[PDB]
Amino acid sequence: HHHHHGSMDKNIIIGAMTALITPFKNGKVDEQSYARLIKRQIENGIDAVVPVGTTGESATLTNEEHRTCIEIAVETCKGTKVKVLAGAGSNATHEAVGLAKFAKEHGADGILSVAPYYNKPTQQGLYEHYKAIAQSVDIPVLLYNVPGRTGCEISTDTIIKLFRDCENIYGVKEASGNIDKCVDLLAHEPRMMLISGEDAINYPILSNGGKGVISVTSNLLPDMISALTHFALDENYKEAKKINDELYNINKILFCESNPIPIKTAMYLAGLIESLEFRLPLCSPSKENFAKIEEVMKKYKIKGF
Amino acid sequence: KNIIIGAMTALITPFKNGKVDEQSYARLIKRQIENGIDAVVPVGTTGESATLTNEEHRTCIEIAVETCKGTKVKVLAGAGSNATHEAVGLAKFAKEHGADGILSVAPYYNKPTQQGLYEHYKAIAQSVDIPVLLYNVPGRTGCEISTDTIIKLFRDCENIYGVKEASGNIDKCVDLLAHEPRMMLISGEDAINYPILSNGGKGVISVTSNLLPDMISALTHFALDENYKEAKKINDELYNINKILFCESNPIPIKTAMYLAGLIESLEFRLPLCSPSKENFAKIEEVMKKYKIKGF
Amino acid sequence: HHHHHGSMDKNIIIGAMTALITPFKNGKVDEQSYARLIKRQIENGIDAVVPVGTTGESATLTNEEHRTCIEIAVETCKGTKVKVLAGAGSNATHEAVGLAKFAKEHGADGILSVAPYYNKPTQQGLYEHYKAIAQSVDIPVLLYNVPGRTGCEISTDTIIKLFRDCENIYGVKEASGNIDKCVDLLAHEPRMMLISGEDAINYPILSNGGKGVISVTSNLLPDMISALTHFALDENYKEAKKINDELYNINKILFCESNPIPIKTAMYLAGLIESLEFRLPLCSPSKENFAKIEEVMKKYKIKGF
Amino acid sequence: KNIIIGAMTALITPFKNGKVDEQSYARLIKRQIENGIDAVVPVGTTGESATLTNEEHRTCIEIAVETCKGTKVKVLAGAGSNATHEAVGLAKFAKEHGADGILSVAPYYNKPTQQGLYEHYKAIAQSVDIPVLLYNVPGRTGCEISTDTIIKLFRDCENIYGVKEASGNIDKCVDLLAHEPRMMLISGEDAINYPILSNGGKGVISVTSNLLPDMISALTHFALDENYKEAKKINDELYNINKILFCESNPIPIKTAMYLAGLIESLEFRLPLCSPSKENFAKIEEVMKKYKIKGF
Ligand SMILES: NCCCC[C@@](N)(CC[C@](N)(CCCCN)C(=O)O)C(=O)O
Ligand SMILES: NCCCC[C@@](N)(CC[C@](N)(CCCCN)C(=O)O)C(=O)O
Repeated sequence: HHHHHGSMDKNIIIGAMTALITPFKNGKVDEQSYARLIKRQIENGIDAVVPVGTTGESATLTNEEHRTCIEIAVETCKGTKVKVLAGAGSNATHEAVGLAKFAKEHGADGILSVAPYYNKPTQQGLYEHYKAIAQSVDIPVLLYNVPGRTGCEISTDTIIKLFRDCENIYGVKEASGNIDKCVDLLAHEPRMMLISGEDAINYPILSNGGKGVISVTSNLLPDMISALTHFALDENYKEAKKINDELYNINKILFCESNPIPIKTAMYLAGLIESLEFRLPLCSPSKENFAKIEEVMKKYKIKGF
Repeated sequence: KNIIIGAMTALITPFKNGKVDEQSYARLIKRQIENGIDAVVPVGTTGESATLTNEEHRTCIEIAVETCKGTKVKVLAGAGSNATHEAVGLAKFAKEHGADGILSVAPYYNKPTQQGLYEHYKAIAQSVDIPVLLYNVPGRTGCEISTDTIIKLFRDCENIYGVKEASGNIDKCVDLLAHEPRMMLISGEDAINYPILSNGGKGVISVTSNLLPDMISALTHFALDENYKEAKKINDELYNINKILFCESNPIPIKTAMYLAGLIESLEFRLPLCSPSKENFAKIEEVMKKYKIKGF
Repeated sequence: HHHHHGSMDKNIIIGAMTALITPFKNGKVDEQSYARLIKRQIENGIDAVVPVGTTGESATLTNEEHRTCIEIAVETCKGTKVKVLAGAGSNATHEAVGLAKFAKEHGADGILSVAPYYNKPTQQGLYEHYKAIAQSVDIPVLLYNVPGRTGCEISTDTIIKLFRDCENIYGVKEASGNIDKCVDLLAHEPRMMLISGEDAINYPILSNGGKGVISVTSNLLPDMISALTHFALDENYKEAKKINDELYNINKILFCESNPIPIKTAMYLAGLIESLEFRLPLCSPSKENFAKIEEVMKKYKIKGF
Repeated sequence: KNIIIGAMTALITPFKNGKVDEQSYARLIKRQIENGIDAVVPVGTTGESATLTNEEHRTCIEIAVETCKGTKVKVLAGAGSNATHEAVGLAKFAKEHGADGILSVAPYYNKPTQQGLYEHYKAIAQSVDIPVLLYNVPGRTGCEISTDTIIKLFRDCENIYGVKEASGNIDKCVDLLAHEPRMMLISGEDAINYPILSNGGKGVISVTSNLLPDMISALTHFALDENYKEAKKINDELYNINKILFCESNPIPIKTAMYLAGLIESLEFRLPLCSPSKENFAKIEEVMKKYKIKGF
């Protein structure tokens, strides 16, 4: 137990990553359309898939359904280059550690663990929470900071102190709308993998040292997000910003309403899923926003299966 | 409509070596009964509902039911969740085991729309035949239940009868009670207990009640008897402890206060909750020296 | 110079008070409609008038026009019970002290001085700013806290420490949407006059010890606001809340857009002023909000001249 | 369109016994010229425009004009106001006295609507024939200039050519430059200087430039020559001073820094601005020990 973990060997999960929607069909999860949807991601240059995130409706899934979609994501990318960074966060520490051990023993390449929501833990509670998770598994741990949906914020000091104190934790996914914090993170701890959780600012984050994205827009346009990320990591910022500017219109209309309501609306209107099913308290969008998503979608080339 | 109002307590959940100490829970509730409390709210956010298991959540509702059997005190069990099928299961859980009503927090983390909140609460209301009190706490859920959403649920379902506002928005409480005066507005913010009940509010769901149940009971009962002079004097006299109980995220400071008053054995939280800094630990006991803490 | 000023003799300006709109006619100020508009306030039970506030467009008036409307407000209430609490705040201390000395030497009964805007002074700068103003005049000083429009907040400690340290400062006008701060102020310093700057919460503030309001809705319905305030100060809270609940609909539609754009729209549609003139960067409201204000207005009885 | 871009400095206004010390102002600007600065912005928010008189505002624009005559450095005079007739008078003020352009802050205190901002800036643009750069700082004005409002002003008036964003909203800077790529996006936030110019920004209006003009000039010129590796290294190396210069409201910390570097005689502000606490006074000098401060 030491504080000098930053430059030791860390396994990382970077590149273009996708927060997978969870398709539903007559109350259950469409396990077969789930497999089809990920194969589409594999064939479009995607580097990793994130099952059961916020886009996958982690709140409304049961413990037994959460398990099925981690196993399916692992098995469709077996034999391929694509990695599985499974969502295993929870607002209870015993729940987040219990999910982390499942993902490790079932083939996941890493885990995404969101900051505890609703109960608003303190900075010492956050250290304690993630330290228990990191010492529970031997696979990489990527923090997820989304203060607008959890009520909590992982301090830059906590993120940097966990990076140095834990040997699995190697970075964070920032959904903060705070580019200042992204300069703060990479100017004081440049050995960390800063990941974008906001599609509109995918490129500005990657131009300051970011090493990957966990996209929601990826669900609809995996090829374009794949090109944007790989252009930036190849230090080809002119072409990476060219893609980023052309994606802004769809990057924001996919959040006209709370994620993942608009993105599943796009996939229904693009024929990529049969039915427009959400699980309450999520519901189909307003009739005005339904028309707004379909209008902006006509300006992009949607790849099929 | 059947309603549950008055001075109510968001019960802390005492722990002893990692497990729920069921015997101190009953003891702590008996202290609430004997100090003028009108109802108890088991396993809310103050009760650490997030870190409890599904099987521990049930036992603490059953313990509350049996400790108030034969008394005037009602049991308003916490049954909220960010998944509607989970909240409907817990609402049906409380009904079959003797609870008089349920408190249901707005879904957290997933940020439902106004239409999602409507269908979320309607599904809960269609699961039970006992009153349902909404709970709006935007600072911890990321979403807010519109005044119109609250009013439209109040009129469409016969169990939904009010809301427990923890918003710091006195403007919203005039909006609610000027357009729907039959509604029971309950305070979820101890510092503004009097101003809310001062505009037509009919009860509180207190965190301070845990430590000073007699004073919070007096504040509420004075206001509903329209003795606002005496109800406001207690509110002004409680402001110092009402704010130091949130120096850190609830329920970290109040569980510290009850440990320093000998009312619980151990200062255990369940992660990601933890004991406070010793600087805030010293501040809470200093504020406690100015108040009269009722014992057992 | 001492810290024990709280219980010494303080002159106060309380009751129902009105932030007067400044009518314009072909670029100039309508000095004659200004006099007419205040006489309407006098004849409807109003206790005091606030010339050249935020509702009077203090930002766009010149120094010479600011002067004229303080003199006119003083002279139309000469011989009457109505008091003049002139607006004399500014983001520069030499400007706020210069205006305070004018109001004193020209017949004002007190001054309203807003917290400095734009330059965001610190709490020590705020003490310093108001202490210089208070020691410049011998007439009462009422602070004005509106953090949503200045970028600054007067700490409860600063307001209480200025109340005790200054012999003219006797209270504050809170436009904060923070009822917690109104419990904070009156629970630690009950000898202060807490004034409401938010019409929707006029009664809840008066029920916790508030002693008056500085209303914008007063411009249209002075009689109803006059009844609400005097009912509360006579401890008749049932009838004061009865008025407050019936005023909520107009209390909020008068802020569909930034004050004082909606309130002058109401007075144009009620025939109380000839022309709908603002001074840039203020402008007439959107055509949709113009219809919204007129629709809600039909449910109230508008007293004429 | 004529544009004013590059590394720019929001000039502090030094005072000496209550009056503007006009001789140190010229001296401080000469230091800016000789350290690679492209333009100077007199009497902004960093220059204490609020507490200056109308006659002092003019002299500090004229001093800036004469100190950069014969040099490559341009003068982008501050001419914003919350009243449009005042801002048009100041815009016409700068034009008749040799300024190359004007910086115009969004109206403060009175919170104009999006239509009000449009007519506010159009009136300023129709008063002068030199470029006009908008200034959006929502944390100090209470209002925000919509991306569409900025784009609609850019296309309708031939002097308006960009905006200086002090918003901490990198999302808005993608919105602006993806829908209007001919626009000159200028940074008004020193900490995010590189990420903004990294997305197509073409200059900065710095507060840190006052103390370290050579480093800020190098950061900007590296980025526009597309050497983002070297431009980002300077940005990461400046973060510590970029944040301690806002421990208190600007320009209180930076005026403290220049006093501790001997570059100004007296640490005078004009009320309601005042010297910082000695705790923050000690913190600013500690951060200064890690940077190389260019002298005269
Ligand atoms: N995907 C696996 C199921 C978890 C779903 C859950 N609703 C559970 C959150 C929970 N901690 C459940 C514990 C219930 C005990 N009261 C909660 O806060 O309700 C969430 O994480 O949001
Ligand atoms: N009602 C009397 C005229 C004041 C109008 C003024 N725009 C002036 C604010 C001011 N301090 C004026 C000083 C101008 C010197 N640069 C400002 O910030 O512009 C305001 O107070 O908002």
